[PDB]
This record gives sequence, C-alpha cells and structure tokens, in this order.
Amino acid sequence: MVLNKVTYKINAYKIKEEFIPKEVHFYRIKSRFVNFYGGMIINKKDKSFVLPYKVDNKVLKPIDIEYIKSLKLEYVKPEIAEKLVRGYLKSVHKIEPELSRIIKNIRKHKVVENIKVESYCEYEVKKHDGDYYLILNFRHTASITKHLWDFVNRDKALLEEYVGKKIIFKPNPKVRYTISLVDAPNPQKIEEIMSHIIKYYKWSEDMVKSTFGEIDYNQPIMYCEEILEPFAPQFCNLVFYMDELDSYILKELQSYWRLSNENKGKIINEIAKKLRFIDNTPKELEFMKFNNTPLLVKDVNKNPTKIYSTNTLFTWIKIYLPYDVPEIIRNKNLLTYILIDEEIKDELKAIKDKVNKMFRNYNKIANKTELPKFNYANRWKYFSTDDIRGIIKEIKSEFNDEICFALIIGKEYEILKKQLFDLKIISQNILWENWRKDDKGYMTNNLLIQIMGKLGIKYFILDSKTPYDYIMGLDTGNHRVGGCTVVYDSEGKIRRIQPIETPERLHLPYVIEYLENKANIDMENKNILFLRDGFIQNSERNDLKEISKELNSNIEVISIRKNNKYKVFTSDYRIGSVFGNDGIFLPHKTPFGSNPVKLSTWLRFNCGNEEGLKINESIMQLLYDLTKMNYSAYLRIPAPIHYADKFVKALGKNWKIDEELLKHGFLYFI
DNA sequence: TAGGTAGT
Ligand SMILES: [Mg+2]
Repeated sequence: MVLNKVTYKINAYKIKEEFIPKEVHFYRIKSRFVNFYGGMIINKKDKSFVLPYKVDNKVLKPIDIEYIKSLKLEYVKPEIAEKLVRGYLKSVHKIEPELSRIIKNIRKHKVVENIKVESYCEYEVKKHDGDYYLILNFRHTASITKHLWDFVNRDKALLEEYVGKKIIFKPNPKVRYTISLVDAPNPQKIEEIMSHIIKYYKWSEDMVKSTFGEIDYNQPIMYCEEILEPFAPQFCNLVFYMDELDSYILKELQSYWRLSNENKGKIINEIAKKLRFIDNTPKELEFMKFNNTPLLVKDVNKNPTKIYSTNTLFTWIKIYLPYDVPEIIRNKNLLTYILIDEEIKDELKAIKDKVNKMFRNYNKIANKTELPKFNYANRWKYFSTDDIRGIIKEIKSEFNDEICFALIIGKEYEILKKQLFDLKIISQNILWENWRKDDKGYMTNNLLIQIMGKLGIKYFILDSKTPYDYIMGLDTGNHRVGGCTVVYDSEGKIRRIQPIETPERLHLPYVIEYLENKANIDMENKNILFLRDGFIQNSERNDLKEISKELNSNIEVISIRKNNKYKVFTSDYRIGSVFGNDGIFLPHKTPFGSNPVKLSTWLRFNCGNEEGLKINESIMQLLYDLTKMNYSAYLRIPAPIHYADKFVKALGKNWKIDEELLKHGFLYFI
C-alpha cells in the first residue's frame, strides 16, 4: 500500500465561484467554428450551439440566431460544462490577453545573437467535485528579435519575398500566422492595430513606443492566411522550426527552456498567484505506482526466462536467445553491404575491427539460435554525405532479389535509408564519431536490438498475457492510403503492420471492416483494444454497435494524447492517476524534465452494447507494459501506437509498402 | 544518423 501510492501536485487550480457561470443558453443559426464567443457546437441542418451567457439581441459580429432553451451548468455534461467555463473565462473575462502580461513579467525574454525566446500560456478547464479547475501550463517560442519591417530594410518589394513564411504578432507569441498578401499603406489600419494592443492587450502608450519605436504610418498593410484582420510588419516577427536553428544557438538557448518538473512548478505557481480568477495552491492527486513487469527472452537451452530490462540483452562476456524468428529470415546467410563515408575512409582499419567484432560476437548467439547470419566478404563500399544519388546509382545496378541488409557508416540520413529499401535492402546507419567512443559497447548492444526489430525478429515478449486477443495501434493521415494499424498479440508481440486504403476520410468502423474483409485478420468472437490519438464522432457510435454485434467481438477504443496541458510536480516516474475522467500517464524518467500522456474516451462495444469505461489501474498497467516493448534501442507512448505514428510519417517520406515484410512485422521504416 | 526534451 505504502510502496504502491504517492501523492503529488498537478497543474490544476480551483476557479473562484465569482467566475463560474450558473446558467447556459442554447441557440441555433436561424439565418464555421464560432469559438470566439466561447460556445460548444452540435451540428444539424442549421448549426446548433450553447453559450455560457445570453445574447439579448439574437445577433452579433451579422449572424441572426434563434433561442432554444436555458439550463443550469450543473445539469450539462462535464465535458461540455468544462469547455463552457473556459469559453466564459476566454470571451467574457478575457483570461487570454491577461495571461500574456502575467507571463512576460514572470518569464522575461532570452536573447542569443539574432534570435529571441519568449514564453506563452496554455490553459484548459476541468470539473472534479462539482468545482472547476484551470490546467495552467506554459511553452516557448523563438523568433527573429528585429521586427519584419526593419528586417526587410523598410522595402516593400523585399517584404513581398516573405509571403508564405511564418510570423508572430509581437503581443501574441502563441499564434504563428502565415503571410499571404502585402498591399498599400493605410494610416487608419495602423491606428486600428495600435488601439488593439492598448484595448485588448492593455499595453501602455509608453510600452508601444518602447518596443516598436517611432511608428511608421507609411508602412505597408499585410494580410495573413489564418485570419481576416490587417497586419503591419513593424508589429510582426519571423518565426521558424526549432530544428532549423544553428546547433551553436540551440545549445545556448537550452538553459532557458530546460527546467525540472519541480522548478517548472514554481513558475506555474508564480503565474497562478497573479491570476485573480483561480486559487494559489496546486491540486494534490493520488497516483498509483506501476509494477515493473518482467520481459520474456529465451534461455541457452531455448526455455523462456525473465529479464527486467533490455540493457543486459546483449552483454555476452547471462546469455539470452530470441523468442521468435520469422519464417523467411530463419537460419539464412544474408547478403550484406558495409557503406562507409569517404571522409572517414582514412580510419577504415579501425572501422573494419569495430563491425567484425560486433558480427563475430553476434555469431556466438547466431549459431545455436536459428538467427540469420551476415555475409560481407568483399562488400565494403564508399559514399558521400553531400553526394546524394551516387551511392544508390551503383546500388540499383546490383542484382539483389532476396532480402538484404546494409550497415551505413557515416561522418554526420532518412533520405538514403528510403532509397536503399527500394531494392529490398534493410538498413541501419551509424555515425562513426559516436561508435568510435563506445564505452563498453553500449551502442553496439543497442544496434543489435534495432537491426533485429528491423528484421521482424521478436527477441523479447511480455511476462503477462493481456485479456485482449489484439492490441491495435491506429493512426490516420500518395499511395491511396489514409492510415494504418499495428496489431500486437496477447503477449505484446508484433503480428502485423497493416496499411489502410481510403474509399474520402478514414474512420474506425471502416478500419474494423477493412481489417476483416480486405486484410484477412480474424476479428470475430475476439477481444480487441484500439489505441488512437483522435476522437470518435457521435455519428460513428450507432455504426460501431452494429459491427460489434455482427462480429460478436468485444471492441474497445481509448484516446492516447501525447500533446496535452498536464504537468506533475515530481522527478518521479512509473506513476499514473485520474483527474476529470483523464488519465495522467507518466511512465518514463527524463534527465531534463518529463511530460505526462493524457488518456480519455475509453469506450466498449460488446456484441452490440455501447458502454463508457472509467480509466482503471488495469489499463494504465497494460499501457505501461507496452511502453517497454521498445525494439529501437523506455517509450513515452505504448509501442502499438508509437510504431503506427512512425509508419504514417514514413509514408509521407515516400517509403515502399513491402506487404510481405509488413505481414511478418518487420520495422524497416524506423 | 536512441530516447526524450487562427484576437489585428
Ligand atoms: Mg534507426
């Protein structure tokens, strides 16, 4: 009991009763996402919505609406009620431009060379014991310090080249807008923007003059793609992707971002005290501690054996063998090539010894296992990092028919691994600089796991059988494909990576049917769990009841959201809890402060029976056990959904869909 | 080339 439970602070703060609406008002369009007024849309022939206040004149902008009914907040469903409290706070109390001025005062900016780093507030609203809590969090944005108008050297013809690039409006660093149009100067429109900074953002006239300087009224007026309002380059700043930054700058900026969960909690509590709408103390929540379940490998004599971590999996010098080897690859000698960077060709003698030792040790396992061996006699080849197509130009000219492997030794890519696969060649690249500095073979061991997962080998499985016959990871996103499912068995072992062809938007009922009809996987009289990032439409509900009755299967679905607003004020890991019907899942440890996973909308369809399930200790354990099924060298999100995400991203990167290998669970796309 | 770290 003592070792099983821990109480920790979460980023939830009770909203004061003065700011909670007692009545909601229903309306419908008598004459798009009208989120501006803080509503909740329920579509029909004429769209219908709810507001956290009454619109006395049934019109505002000109859209003419019609009154339906009035209901008390306590009577409406918590999910909607929470969204209406946020809307009331956003639209009536204007929390958004207030949270902006609070953060600037707490989290000041950070300047490194030409770039500046700001912070912005994220917020959600959650219902607990009849009260409402504000989930308050903060993130960061990096922009060009020097504003757009001065950046283009006050030249309109130059500014026109920036059309289609991402910018931020200085007082609002959260929203990254896209420039679309650049037109003639309007001093009236500049005074409109200037008044907005004083009226909405509440900035003093001195603050306008301090940050923007002497306002140029002869400035061009520009328009963005995402909103119909005018923009002026003196008030805007260029934004970019974090990865696009020069390594030298990224390392320097790090210090400002990198904060421990406890240290970050201190800033949220600092921000919470200033916000007049909520209470100053964060919410105390009871968390379960997940049991660190063992894994199952094979003994020297091929018997199942328990191992708690994969860090000892390939520490030969006690000896573990693979649990499963696919029908194709079993006891084969693979035609293997070793592609080396021409820059590091002056160190090949040492590079030969590194790979030869690794495979020489791999062979000690490979001889009494029925594992595939590796053949690289005179197959040592050279390539260039900026060379591009030259390496594959010579590779295409080869006669490879059978599945083959390639180890890529460079000097510091996704492009080469994609082009190499087109000749049925599985590849795992290596950066020599890191492999040369391998302390006690840590990388060498992590390599063997990756190359095996790539070769459909199931080395280790779970020491526990789940009640589900199938755990399916689903993701929906150039090949007439719109998504895929990754199917795992009862022991957490990969079975299939199955792409889904669109008939058109891809939904769950169609996916279940495609799997039965076109994918040849038995989904009748079984216990299926679907893990997805998205949410099921109310219209899909009656259709899901139908399919589950017909198949006679227990079909479940749970939403697993990596990007959420929660944060736990602990350095601890392997913990889980529920707040406002949401699973706060924190499986992993991070040397630079972790972020929880949100778990919601757990539905069940048992032979024509829709039922809503509350987030258990059971599934949270199950979902944790799945984060341990890491074949690529644990995971934040469960393995089924993680590998589905990876496959969908590969499709966008124009990767070959080799069905034969996908059918046997070869993770070549990783 | 490992993992995680739409109001101007
Ligand atoms: Mg890899």
